[PDB]
Amino acid sequence: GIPTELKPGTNQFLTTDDGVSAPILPGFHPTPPIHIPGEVHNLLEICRV
Amino acid sequence: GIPTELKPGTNQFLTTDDGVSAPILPGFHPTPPIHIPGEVHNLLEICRVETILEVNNLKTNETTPMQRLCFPVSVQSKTGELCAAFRADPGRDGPWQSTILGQLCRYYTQWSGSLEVTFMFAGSFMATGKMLIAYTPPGGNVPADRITAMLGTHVIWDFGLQSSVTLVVPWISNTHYYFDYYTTGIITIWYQTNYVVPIGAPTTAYIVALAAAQDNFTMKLCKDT
Amino acid sequence: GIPTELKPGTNQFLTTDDGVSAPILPGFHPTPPIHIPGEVHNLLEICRVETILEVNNLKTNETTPMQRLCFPVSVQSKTGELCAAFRADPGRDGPWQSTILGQLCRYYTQWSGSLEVTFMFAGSFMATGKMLIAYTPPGGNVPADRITAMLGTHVIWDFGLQSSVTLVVPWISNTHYYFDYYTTGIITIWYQTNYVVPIGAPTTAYIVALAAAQDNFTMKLCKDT
Amino acid sequence: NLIETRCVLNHHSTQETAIGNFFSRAGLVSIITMPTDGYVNWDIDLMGYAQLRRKCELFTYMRFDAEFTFVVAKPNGVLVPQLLQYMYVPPGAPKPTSRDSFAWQTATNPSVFVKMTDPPAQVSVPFMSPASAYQWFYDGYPNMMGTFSIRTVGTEKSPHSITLRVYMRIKHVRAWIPRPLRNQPYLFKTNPNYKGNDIKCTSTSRDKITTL
Amino acid sequence: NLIETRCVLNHHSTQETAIGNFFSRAGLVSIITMPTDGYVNWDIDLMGYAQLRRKCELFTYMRFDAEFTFVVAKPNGVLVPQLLQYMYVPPGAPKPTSRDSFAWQTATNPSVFVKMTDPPAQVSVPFMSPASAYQWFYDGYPNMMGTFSIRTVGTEKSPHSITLRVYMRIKHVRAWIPRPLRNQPYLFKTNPNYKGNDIKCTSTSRDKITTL
Amino acid sequence: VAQLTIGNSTITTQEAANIVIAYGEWPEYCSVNRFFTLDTKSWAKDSKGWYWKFPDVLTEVGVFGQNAQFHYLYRSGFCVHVQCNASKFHQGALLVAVLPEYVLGTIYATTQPGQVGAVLTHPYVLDAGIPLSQLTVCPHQWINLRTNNCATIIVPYMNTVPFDSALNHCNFGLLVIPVVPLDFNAGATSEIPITVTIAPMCAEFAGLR
Repeated sequence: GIPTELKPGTNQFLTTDDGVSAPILPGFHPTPPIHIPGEVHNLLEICRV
Repeated sequence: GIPTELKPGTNQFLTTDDGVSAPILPGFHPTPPIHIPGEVHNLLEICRVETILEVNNLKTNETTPMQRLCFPVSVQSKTGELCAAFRADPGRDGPWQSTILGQLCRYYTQWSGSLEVTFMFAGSFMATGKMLIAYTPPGGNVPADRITAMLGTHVIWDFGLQSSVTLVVPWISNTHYYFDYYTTGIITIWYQTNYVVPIGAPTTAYIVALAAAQDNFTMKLCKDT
Repeated sequence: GIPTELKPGTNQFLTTDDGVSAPILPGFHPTPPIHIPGEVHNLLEICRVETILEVNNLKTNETTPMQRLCFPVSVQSKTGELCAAFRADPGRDGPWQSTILGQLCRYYTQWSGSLEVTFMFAGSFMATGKMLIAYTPPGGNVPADRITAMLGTHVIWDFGLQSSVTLVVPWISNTHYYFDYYTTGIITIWYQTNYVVPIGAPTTAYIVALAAAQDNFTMKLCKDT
Repeated sequence: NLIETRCVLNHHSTQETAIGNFFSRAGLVSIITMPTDGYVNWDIDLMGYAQLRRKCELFTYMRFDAEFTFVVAKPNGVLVPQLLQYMYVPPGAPKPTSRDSFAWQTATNPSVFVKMTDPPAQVSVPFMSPASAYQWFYDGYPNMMGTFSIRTVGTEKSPHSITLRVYMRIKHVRAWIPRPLRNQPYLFKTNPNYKGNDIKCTSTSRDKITTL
Repeated sequence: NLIETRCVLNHHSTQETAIGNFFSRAGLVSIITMPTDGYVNWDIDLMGYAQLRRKCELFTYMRFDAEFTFVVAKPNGVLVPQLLQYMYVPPGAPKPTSRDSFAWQTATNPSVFVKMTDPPAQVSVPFMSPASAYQWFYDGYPNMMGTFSIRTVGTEKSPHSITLRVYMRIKHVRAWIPRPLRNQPYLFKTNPNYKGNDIKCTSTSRDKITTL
Repeated sequence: VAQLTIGNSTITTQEAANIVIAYGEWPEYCSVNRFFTLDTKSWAKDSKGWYWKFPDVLTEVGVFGQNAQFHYLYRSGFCVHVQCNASKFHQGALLVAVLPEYVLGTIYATTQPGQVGAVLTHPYVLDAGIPLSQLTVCPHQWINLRTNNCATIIVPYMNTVPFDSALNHCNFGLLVIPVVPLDFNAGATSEIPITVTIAPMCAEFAGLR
């Protein structure tokens, strides 16, 4: 019985909202990554060639 | 008056949601458990027992299905000739459907690991001879005769000394999609020598094939059959 | 703006939900309690008192219902013969409905534990004799005569010395579903000797039967009757 | 019907027969219909139904809170956008006499304003006696908990039929002085009068005392 | 269909074959229609569908809780403002015999009151056996979990057709004593009877023992 | 070759450390302990299989038979010993396995066969709809007439309740099935005998007579 209110902005879909949603497969363990050479962490590493 | 918002995804029923719901009987105290022997904590403990392969799955054995569990060796067959041949496919149709490993692989999508196939001679004590249990790696071709099957991976099982032999398949793999990406080998049984038998002992004997998984066999992505 | 979701199960009224709701009068201070003697914290404290069994529940006692609480012993009945017989069924119909144990078992589904049945002779002081209080375990058959009832579990209650005896039923059990899975015994009262009485004292006497539960009696799964 | 099989051997927990768990769940106490005066008065009674009257009369003194729930709909399922008011009249306060009485806007009678398309309203009522416990049995000569008054909000009549049912849970129960359980059919809601012409025996009968 | 390519080389986690993850998801167990008596009784059965009967009969003893979900709508999608009641009758309690029976207001049968325009109701049922585990195979001579009774709330019939489907998840699973998997078609829901006139071989056939 | 003696019953069995304990558990507690030797079954060329139900096999035999008929509750483990007597010129293979709650199916006297035991009509489906090929997930043991003539399984108590009645519920079934059929030449002994020996371990009774 915690008293809560709903502000303006409920039930809206903002396309740049960075939230955590429900996984479709909770029991699924994906393939662990291996070392592939040539990883790009930033697009400015391609601008400097 | 705590200010909250409702994100996209409210009032939806996801069938694999792992939540905590309201008990229908809060005052009910269920029966406490006792110790029952034989608890299964993982399905891979059932995949690591030997079960009988149906290598003799011919079309003429469908009326007398008890003959599908044993394939014969005999005295009139010459030396150097083929006795049996089957590929090591647990998920696919064929001889591996009669095993408990080939039925639990129908509940999953991908699997990879090693197997072991156990043979067992069930002839008379006075009989003797030799067989060649050859194994072809995946991608290779089936051997045409005994001399090319010897150059691969093989054991020489003489049943005058040992009543049972074990051949280990090193690796199998599947990724099911219809089609499957399937790397499997071929096991062949060759007559090294003929079947030697004295007077009074029977001239035809039988072999039973058993199959199981190893400790490094796993599977993933549960699927309904 | 705390991001929350609504799971399945909102806006539902579960009648056994144990929640905290809004008080209708927040400024009201209720009357503080005082010490009243005789507080009941558990319903099993009412099951552990002796209450009168209606063993004499005949069809002719329905107009004079005060006779259902006492069953007679007499002087013209021979020795070795049966006086009364009833099965130890608290939840079922019959003599145990008049007890407070047999009425609180109608509010539950399953129960298990031990009972104790107390008898009480209400004849004249100058009379004497013997009775045999036999108990048959569940699954057994009712005794045909006194000599086979002696070989089971029995006490020899002579009322020239003790005015009261206590027989303990070791275990009863019920799982109600209609039908019930019910393991109950049978109590029988046998004339060991005849009824000995001098001149001036009355020839007919009466016994009252009392019944209660033990300290290990429990019940579960509350149910409406 | 009697089966010899399946004896259980382990004892159960004693918490199934606690005095809180004996009254722990919520049951229906009233069904209130308001077809197309405009208001209904329902003063709170526990002895209205034959069930829970026999269960509360096992004891002499009881002390508890309450929690009411108002499941409201049309006479067949339907739900329309209608605003409703549930006013709780405490003991010692006057009741409304008509649909537009002045007691409906009395500030000291707390009201609940819900819609029919909502989840049902929930209201907790405390221990309202001037004594220290309620008593179902009073031997002398002269247990009120209040009244619930229900109407549709407006100055003109609504074109809808209202049918609500009230569910009540009993919380923080304490009981005193146990008592024999009623084995005769009830006659009135106030006094323990029984029909003295025919008396029902507590047990059903059998032919002979030896025929088990 | 067989492709030689794409061998995977890393082993997977063993948590995909745990006994909880083998039964972890919720599947449909019943589809209940109520067209325009007025009530339906559905006693809880796991062996109703051929799937999950073959999956629960891999073991001999199982012990679990349950979680039911009631997705309710019209026969084609639609949702109307209708109030519904889902009463759970425990083992050993009487079932309703008609639409206005007295068992519908029995306090010890817990009910859920939802609207059809709501999210679906969710209810957790504990382990309800007097033994320590359920057993699908009993060799002797004489597994009940309860009954769900579903009706529309009201005193008169509603002008709507109700079609609901029940989804059930299985929680806190423990299993004992594995068993061979059924390779013959089922005949009845109670006994493991098979058709002895024709026996299906476990494997499909080939021409010769050498023709791989 | 040893000579076991329990009670007033003596069997001569070779000392062999290849017993199998069912699920790795020994029968323990929560004059009936001796060697009961059943009637002997004849294995022929066209035999299909046999089964015995426990503890229905010992309900009318000995002091174990009268303790079951009088007491109400019952709990025990078992020690089953199946052995064969054949020459070095016979051949065949048996599969001896136990199966808890072995419920048969129609295509009673068949369900409770007693001390003699019954025969399997369709041994490919175990007369229950489950294949013979996966019977080895149960506690099993192979009798191969080439190598060994003996099989012994130690079975503990397996039930959902600690005590049960002995006259209706049958805890498990012992299955002996000729996977490879018997063969010989003409002039040898046409029927080979199979002997079952049962010994109760840690038997308890709790109900009065």
